[PDB]
Amino acid sequence: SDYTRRLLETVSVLLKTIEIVRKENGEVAEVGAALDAVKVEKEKLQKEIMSGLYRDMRRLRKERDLLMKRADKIVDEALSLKKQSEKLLRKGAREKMEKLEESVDIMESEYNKIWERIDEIDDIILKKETTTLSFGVRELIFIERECVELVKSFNRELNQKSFE
Amino acid sequence: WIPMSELSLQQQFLLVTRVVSRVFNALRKT
Amino acid sequence: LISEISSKSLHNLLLSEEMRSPNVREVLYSILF
Repeated sequence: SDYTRRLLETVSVLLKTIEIVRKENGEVAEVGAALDAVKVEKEKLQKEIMSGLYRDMRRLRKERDLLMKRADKIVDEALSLKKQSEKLLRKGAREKMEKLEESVDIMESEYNKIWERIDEIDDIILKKETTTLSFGVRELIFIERECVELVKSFNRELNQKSFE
Repeated sequence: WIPMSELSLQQQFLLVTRVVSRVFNALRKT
Repeated sequence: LISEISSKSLHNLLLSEEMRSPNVREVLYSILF
């Protein structure tokens, strides 16, 4: 939101440039410098936007990576305990089989909540993609096109002025 | 997205010229 | 794919102002060929 406000301040300075080059016949390269300043500030702010976006998707993808790695660890534990149960069934220790199947039940319950957090991460990164791209960069592109169309209109106006 | 198989000749021109303009802007800092 | 989404958000298609069918596009592409 403040990105749009600061670019609005920049294009208000650009309106001041338009005013001064309209009043005392200012240089058109001053308007060019103003539009290029709006251009480079929009560019660096969009770089800041992708920097923050890449920072938090790196954070959340690293958390998702940690959690699927932990899910791999838990299913590895499940496989290990299943092999222990299979080898123990050939011996006859029923008192430990109950503990082992309880250990399988608890890891399955944990794995379910692991998948829940996976699903929570995925929709959150999707929303982070949607909202920021739908508002910030779009508004900056819109105000860039408005400022360049205003500059083009004034430059063609001065073209008419100089040809008369 | 609105995939690539829905645009027109001038819209495909704007797509390809945006691609080559990104390549240009990447190459003009050398 | 760093600037591909920026290219997606950049492109100005908001005004259509065209006013057919995909097989028509097929024969147009073949005719252009």
